[PDB]
Amino acid sequence: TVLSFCAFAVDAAKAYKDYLASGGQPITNCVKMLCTHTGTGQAITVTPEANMDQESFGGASCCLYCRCHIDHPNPKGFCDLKGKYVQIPTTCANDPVGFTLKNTVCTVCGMWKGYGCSCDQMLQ
Amino acid sequence: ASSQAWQPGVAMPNLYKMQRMLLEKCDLQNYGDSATLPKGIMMNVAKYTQLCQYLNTLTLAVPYNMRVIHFGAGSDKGVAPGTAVLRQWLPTGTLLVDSDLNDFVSDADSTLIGDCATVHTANKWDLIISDMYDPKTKNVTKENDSKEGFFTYICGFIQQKLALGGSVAIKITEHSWNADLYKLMGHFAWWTAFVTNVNASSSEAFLIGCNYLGKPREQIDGYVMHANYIFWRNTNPIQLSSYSLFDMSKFPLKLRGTAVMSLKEGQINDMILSLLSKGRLIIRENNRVVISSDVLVNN
RNA sequence: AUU
Ligand SMILES: Nc1ncnc2c1ncn2[C@@H]1O[C@H](CSCC[C@H](N)C(=O)O)[C@@H](O)[C@H]1O
Ligand SMILES: [Cl-]
Ligand SMILES: [Cl-]
Ligand SMILES: [Cl-]
Ligand SMILES: [Cl-]
Ligand SMILES: [Zn+2]
Ligand SMILES: [Zn+2]
Repeated sequence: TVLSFCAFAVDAAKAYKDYLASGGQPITNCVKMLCTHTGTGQAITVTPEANMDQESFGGASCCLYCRCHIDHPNPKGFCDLKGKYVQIPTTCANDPVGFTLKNTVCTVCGMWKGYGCSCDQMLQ
Repeated sequence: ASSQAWQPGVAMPNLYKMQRMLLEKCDLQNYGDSATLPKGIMMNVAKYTQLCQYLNTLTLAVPYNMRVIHFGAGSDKGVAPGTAVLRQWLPTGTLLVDSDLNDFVSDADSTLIGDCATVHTANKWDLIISDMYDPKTKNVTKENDSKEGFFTYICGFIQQKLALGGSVAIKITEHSWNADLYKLMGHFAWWTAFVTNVNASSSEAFLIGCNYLGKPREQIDGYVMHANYIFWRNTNPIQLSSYSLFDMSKFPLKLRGTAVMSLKEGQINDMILSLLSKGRLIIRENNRVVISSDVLVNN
């Protein structure tokens, strides 16, 4: 009867959006890496892949679930950020945690949807 | 030298290791000055980047499926900036374990929380990094004596768990040091004390042991060697510099595919020691890596 | 030591 426990789902992702909507201070101390900024620009990579419009951060430090020490909702409870590097557009690098929560990666090109993915797009 | 500012840091010149200096107070002309760090870069991302840039110039053994353990990886902010740099530096697939007395979240493959003395493993390691510092070291109560605490654990861990050919980088300061650790530097083909340019205003240095031989090639008196280290820091002023942080194109550790082989202390002849000394061989088994942290149970 |  673990449904009574799950039925009461503690939505931390939605709670963070409300906290920011209430003028809350974004989570700090996301670990920004030094890199060439000549990378592929993909969202989540084994090594920093920031291009000139992005900052690369240690993944675990940008994961709400890792930082708040709460279960991951991802399949089998695995983290998609821990042990990897997340590229965040420079315009949103002030809140990497909120960016990874509000955005999703394209399974085809590996780019963020709305910030690099051009799959939904002539003269050769 | 004006040339020091263009490097990631400064290694202690060999002539200092051969002196017999008296221990004195460490007095840096720029003590406590802040480095000008690139925008949004934490002190320890800058510091570990310079340590890794310097380790790139040494004969580190780099086998496929390398094993690295990082002690003192946690910070007062609950994240592990040093571990993130090590993971960026090390070859993809390197097994990286980190540990700290206090809770933190990291990019390591496994993290152990608790005193390093509670950490166990029957496996050998290729590289040991320690950034441990005991907060009580800031309360100078008994002169500048050799310290115990985690240093006794790291000396035992190096002698029991470091693969022959393996290397170490152990953080020391004017007051955070151990005589047995300096003596153990004589068990490597080569060693030095390295100061990062972003922390030139600190007595901090990394004692780097390159290519573990498992036997003393040079007898070192630890009390005298720490005095020689402080004499170097007192007479060679190092200016703060963040210059090396701006060129990252050659940062990742080169994949050498260093040979790994299993040998008994009876087969370690002079030809094998010659390969170990050149960074061309790692001696250990390739069994699965198993680690544990002892938990004290109280009623 | 965690500028
Ligand atoms: N006996 C011990 N066992 C394990 N960790 C210890 C220890 N004594 C001190 N430490 C740890 O040593 C660290 C020194 S500061 C380390 C900063 C870290 N390298 C970074 O990247 O920011 C502290 O986190 C402290 O908890
Ligand atoms: Cl200052
Ligand atoms: Cl643990
Ligand atoms: Cl002590
Ligand atoms: Cl073998
Ligand atoms: Zn996570
Ligand atoms: Zn796409």
